[PDB]
Amino acid sequence: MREIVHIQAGQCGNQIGAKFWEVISDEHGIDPTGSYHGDSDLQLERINVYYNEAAGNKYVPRAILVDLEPGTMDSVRSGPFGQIFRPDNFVFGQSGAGNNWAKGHYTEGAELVDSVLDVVRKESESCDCLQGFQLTHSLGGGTGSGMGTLLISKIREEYPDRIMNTFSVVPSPKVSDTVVEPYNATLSVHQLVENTDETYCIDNEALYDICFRTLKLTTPTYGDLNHLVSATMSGVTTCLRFPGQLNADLRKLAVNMVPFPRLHFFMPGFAPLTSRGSQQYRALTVPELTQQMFDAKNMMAACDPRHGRYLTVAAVFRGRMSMKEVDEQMLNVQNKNSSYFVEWIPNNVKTAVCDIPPRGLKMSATFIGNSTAIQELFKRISEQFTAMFRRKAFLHWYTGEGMDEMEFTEAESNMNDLVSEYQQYQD
Amino acid sequence: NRDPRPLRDKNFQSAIQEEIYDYLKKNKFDIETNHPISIKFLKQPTQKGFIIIFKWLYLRLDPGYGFTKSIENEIYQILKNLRYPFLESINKSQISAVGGSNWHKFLGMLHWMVRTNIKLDMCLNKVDRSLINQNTQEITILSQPLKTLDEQDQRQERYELMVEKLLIDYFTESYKSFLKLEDNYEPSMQELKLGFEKFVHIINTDIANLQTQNDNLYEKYQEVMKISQKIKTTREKWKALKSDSNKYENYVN
Amino acid sequence: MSRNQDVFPILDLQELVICLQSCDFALATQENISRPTSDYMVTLYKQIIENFMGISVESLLNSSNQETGDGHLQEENENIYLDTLNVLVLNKICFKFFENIGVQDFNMTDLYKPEAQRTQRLLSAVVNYARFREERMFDCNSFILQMESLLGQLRSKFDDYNLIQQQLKQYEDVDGDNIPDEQELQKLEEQNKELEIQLKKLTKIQE
Amino acid sequence: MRECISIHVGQAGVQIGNACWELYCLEHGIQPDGQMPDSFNTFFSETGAGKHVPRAVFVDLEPTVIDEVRTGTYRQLFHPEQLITGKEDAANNYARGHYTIGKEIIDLVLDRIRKLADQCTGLQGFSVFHSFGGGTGSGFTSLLMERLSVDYGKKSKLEFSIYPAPQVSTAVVEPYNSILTTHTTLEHSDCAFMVDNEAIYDICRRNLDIERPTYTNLNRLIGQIVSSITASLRFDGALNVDLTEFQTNLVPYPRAHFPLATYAPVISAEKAYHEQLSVAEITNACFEPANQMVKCDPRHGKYMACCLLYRGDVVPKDVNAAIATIKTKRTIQFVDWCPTGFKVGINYEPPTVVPGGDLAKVQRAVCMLSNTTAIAEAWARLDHKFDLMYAKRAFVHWYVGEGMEEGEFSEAREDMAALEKDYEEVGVDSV
Amino acid sequence: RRKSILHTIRNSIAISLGSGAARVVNGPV
Ligand SMILES: CC(=O)O[C@H]1C(=O)[C@@]2(C)[C@H]([C@H](OC(=O)c3ccccc3)[C@]3(O)C[C@H](OC(=O)[C@H](O)[C@@H](NC(=O)c4ccccc4)c4ccccc4)C(C)=C1C3(C)C)[C@]1(OC(C)=O)CO[C@@H]1C[C@@H]2O
Ligand SMILES: Nc1nc2c(ncn2[C@@H]2O[C@H](COP(=O)(O)OP(=O)(O)OP(=O)(O)O)[C@@H](O)[C@H]2O)c(=O)[nH]1
Ligand SMILES: Nc1nc2c(ncn2[C@@H]2O[C@H](COP(=O)(O)OP(=O)(O)O)[C@@H](O)[C@H]2O)c(=O)[nH]1
Ligand SMILES: [Mg+2]
Repeated sequence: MREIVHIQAGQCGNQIGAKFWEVISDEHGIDPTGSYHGDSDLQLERINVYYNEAAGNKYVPRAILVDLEPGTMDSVRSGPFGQIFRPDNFVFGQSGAGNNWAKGHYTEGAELVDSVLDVVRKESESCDCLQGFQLTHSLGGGTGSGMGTLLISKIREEYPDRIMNTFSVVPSPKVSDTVVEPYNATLSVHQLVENTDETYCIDNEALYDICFRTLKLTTPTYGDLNHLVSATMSGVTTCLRFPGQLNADLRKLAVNMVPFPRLHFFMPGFAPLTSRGSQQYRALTVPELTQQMFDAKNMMAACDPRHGRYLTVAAVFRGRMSMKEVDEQMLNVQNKNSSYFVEWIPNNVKTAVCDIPPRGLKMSATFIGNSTAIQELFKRISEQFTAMFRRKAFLHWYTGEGMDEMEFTEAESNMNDLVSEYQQYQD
Repeated sequence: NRDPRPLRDKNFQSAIQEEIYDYLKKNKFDIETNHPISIKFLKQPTQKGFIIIFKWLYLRLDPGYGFTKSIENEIYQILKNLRYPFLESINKSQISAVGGSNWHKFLGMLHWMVRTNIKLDMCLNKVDRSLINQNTQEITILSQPLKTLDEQDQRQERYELMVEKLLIDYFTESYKSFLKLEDNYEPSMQELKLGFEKFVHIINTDIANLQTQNDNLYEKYQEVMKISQKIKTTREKWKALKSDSNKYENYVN
Repeated sequence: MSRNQDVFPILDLQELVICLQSCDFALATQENISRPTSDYMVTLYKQIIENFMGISVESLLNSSNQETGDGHLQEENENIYLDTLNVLVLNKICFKFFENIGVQDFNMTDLYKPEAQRTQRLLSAVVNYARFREERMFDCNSFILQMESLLGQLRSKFDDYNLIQQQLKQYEDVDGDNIPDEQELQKLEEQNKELEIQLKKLTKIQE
Repeated sequence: MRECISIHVGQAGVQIGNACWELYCLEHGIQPDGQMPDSFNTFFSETGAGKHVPRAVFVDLEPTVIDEVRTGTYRQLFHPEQLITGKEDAANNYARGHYTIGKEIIDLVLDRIRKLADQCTGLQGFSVFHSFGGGTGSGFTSLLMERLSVDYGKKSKLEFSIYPAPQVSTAVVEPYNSILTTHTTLEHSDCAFMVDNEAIYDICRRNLDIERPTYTNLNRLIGQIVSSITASLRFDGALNVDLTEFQTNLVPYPRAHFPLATYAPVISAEKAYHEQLSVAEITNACFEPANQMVKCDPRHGKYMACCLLYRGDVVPKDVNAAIATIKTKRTIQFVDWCPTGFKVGINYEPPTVVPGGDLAKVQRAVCMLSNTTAIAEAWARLDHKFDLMYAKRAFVHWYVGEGMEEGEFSEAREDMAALEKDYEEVGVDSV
Repeated sequence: RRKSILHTIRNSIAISLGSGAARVVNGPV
């Protein structure tokens, strides 16, 4: 089969992964004790993708919960679905990273990175045919970005063949909760470019706006944002777990979208999302889902797709729909907005259809778009970084922690080069 | 700044193909890199062929530099550190895909490579030729006469430099002998002794020439003093006789 | 990347620094090698290439450049041409020396993108060569003393020749302003004889 | 004693074959578990207990669709060894299907196909079902066709492919794989009947009066066409044409072996009840340009050869009258060097109706297979969609890194640069 | 620079806390 190892670092990654495991456990009919209780034979036909079996007919997730501080970990341990994990997989430090890329990457992270490399190696040898790794983290933190980049590098030099799929919470300009975000983000992008095959860029501001306008929530806490990100994660790999007319796995999706090795920064999105009030009036139809796909407000990255041409698009549907409908929808979307799609790639959109809809739904859909405009999301960072680095602000921390000075210049240069790469194909 | 070379031209492009192929063939590329080359192959490039050509073409610049994985990044770093001026018009992704339309520039880039190689050889031998000068020309400076203190100082400096060069060569030979787990300074000692004997012979010849010149100058100085005394006496006598003749002519006329 | 086994052992940095300062260098300080940079490393290449065999970089660079730096042709890219030639020939001469001392993995990135490990290995090779050269100089200082004595004797001979020439050039006269010779004396004698004949004829007429 | 072997490469082929085997099992009266409550000898071989096992081989590089076959209503129809699966799909990669992933399953599929061919006494050909647009359907089909042409160079091989549509294609790298599979669908094939998804969508929207066509309807219609082709070996009739005479009738030149398919009457229920089907009108509808299966207009091309398989009770004189009527019509233009362009076979067993299907019971039907130059207009379309990618070497790095050499792209395109002329030089008159 | 190497060596003579060179076979041959 196709088994994916799931890794998450930092408080953000731990919480997002906890919500993801809760979502897909409810999808697969698994109680917190691990005993199956669903009423569908199709839930366990391929449950081994996420759940490893054990005696008593119990299923334990393939999760590698890692952090440098046992706080959020001990929060998730006592949670509603916290017992489901393997207690050996709970790996933890004692001194937090303190929002340092150097501490989470070089010194504090190194003492623990072997204790997670051995665990992930054991998990990968415990499965049949590894498809890839699934990583959840954030680029603005200290343990998140640094430890995620360290693990990314170690896996790539240890598992070059498999695929590297990661979900990164890129920092946003407006919603800021840290004064050293640009440094860590710039340092993390360096490793993400050259050591990952596809990365989904996520901003907290975009999720907040989606909760404000689409869902029309009053006070959207972190639970709602992590719920949305978990829904996107499950939608990406729904093709592996369930049958359908068209089946697209991670390698298929990558070869569809990724045109060049260094252009793998995708904007994710989900549909249909509606507030609980207007959720009885509108009727679900494929053209409406495809229209909601390309709405500039439904994006999960704080950047406007209208500012640059799309490179490629992937659409993963769920339900029972005639495929003429969806294929004509994509043709209409492409030709009506022909200035938003590049000219030297005909048929930018790749479609997949899964037969089993989400529980409590008749129809759903996930959008993954590789577009040039994402370069905007980078220049802003490369401004702030520079706007600090010219004055050598806050450097002494990293430098005394063990980071050479030239590394910051190299990271800024590579960020600029990737911005130029994306802008090059825009015109 | 923009690109002034007409890479988009057609006859120019064919001419570039021509001398690039001639240079590539005359260095036995097909045997040393075991890859056949044709005009058609350079017309339609490929990833492996372009990478191999660039690798061979750069190894002629820095033979001690070794390649590794991540070929595109290595090529970009090489292009940067070669002090290349037109790099702002190139991008990493274009390097990753040589064969596209951007190839209309990329092949010309290789051309400059070849040109440097050509320029390189005009430099290369001359470096040895420089040492060749130190082997011969300075010796000629030691075999020429001296007529001023500056010339003698220059000759002494040249002799000291030659002695230092001989000592450095002997030390290098001894170090090379000692590198291979051995202690055999006998050839180095013999070379140093031969160089010292040659320097001593040159110094003796120069000293003999200087002594002969000094003796000739002293003899000429004595002769010049005698001739100056005689000339002063003759000039005084001639002036007195001319004055007497002028006075007598004035009195008689 | 090229790599070879070295006969000399790996040596740590601090006594390397102090001995490099003691022997001939002054820029080989602790922080200079502790922080690898292009400019300092290439300058160190310069001081060593002027050290061990004692001819300047600029002379060699100009003497390899003049044929392309002059007016053979008007094409504009001559300056970048010559700059690339400069960096490549520096690479190439450094490669000659480093293969002469047992290093066959040295390259151009060593000049312009140095790192601690390879630079310190090169410095260990440098110090072993410097110590062996110092031992050779201590053994062959007799030749240096003989050369110094020969130079002193040559200087004394040159001073004697200059003094002799100055003494020779101390003779001058109205007839013979180019130092006295036989021709000036003969001309003066002929003029005096003619004047004396005229005076004698005048005296005989007036007798 | 005739036999026919059917091969199904994963995504399109497995589903098309599932529809085909539904249709065959209904045709021969067999129950869907294989027990039967002659004609079936071509497709189904019997055992001692009365069970009939089909001569089918199901292949894929991912096991999900086969697992649907392995657990659907036909899990007992197949012998569990012809259901062959891989571990990871080719993932739209031609090199993965052909070079890297395919070669670990190619040995098993050849072994099983040889085992199946051993039981055949007079095997006539291979009915290979695949798709030009994917990774498995291009690469693995190319590798399998190479192996078969090496091992079975005499027997005919028929490919029933799914050519990518001009506009509604569902893959970013589809032109690459479609161009790459041409070298192996050109020389190692006998009669590859092209099919486009867009044309069958249009046919379902117009003739069948349905605007929500899933893949099931297209698979059912393709199964109907292939059953109409193979009906000559299963039932008697006034005129029967086997695969060898079929090729000798259609294909005029070795490289001009890309026929164009059409079926009639593709009609709904109410229209069938109100209409009164006649041989002349179904024959004319076979020539209707919007009824073709490839999005090309036959008016722009000249028909090379045509064969008509009349299923159901039809009298030959009516067929001759319809042929004369078609020849009199000036919209259908043939080529000068082919005076007699119509070859006709008639079978006495009318088409079956699948319960829950969309095609009503018709006492008669007709399948048209026409070799013509109009199909050339299809090729050029992909020759555009290929170029706009290869002009920038867009996705080449995804194939070169899997075992492919970049030049093999251009060479494949070069083959089209020849093949077009093979539909153009012969298009010119003799003088 | 007029600082002659031979003259400087003679003046210095008339290891700087070191040793007279070394030669050891490398283990990782
Ligand atoms: C009767 C019915 O339709 O129930 C729905 C529902 O009413 C609607 C309106 C739901 C509802 O969603 C929301 O209002 C919402 C709230 C916060 C954040 C996002 C959405 C629902 O909450 C969403 C929830 O949907 C699911 O459970 C999905 O399958 C989803 N599951 C979870 O998120 C989940 C989390 C924890 C435990 C169990 C399930 C999912 C989707 C894709 C992949 C995996 C899981 C359910 C049942 C409903 C409500 C409760 C009203 C809608 O959302 C979803 C995600 O389907 C809003 O528009 C859709 C359409 C649905 O019809
Ligand atoms: N007519 C028809 N075509 C189908 C059907 N299923 C898939 N296809 C075709 O398959 C094409 C997409 O190819 P893929 O999804 O990559 O499947 P594949 O060709 O086997 O390649 P892989 O996914 O690597 O196995 C589409 O363009 C469809 O035309 C079907 O049921 N009927
Ligand atoms: N999307 C999302 N973002 C979060 C969540 N929690 C924290 N963040 C953001 O992630 C950034 C990094 O914070 P943190 O997780 O403490 O960094 P770490 O120490 O490296 O793990 C902060 O700026 C937060 O705004 C969460 O639950 N969801
Ligand atoms: Mg497939």
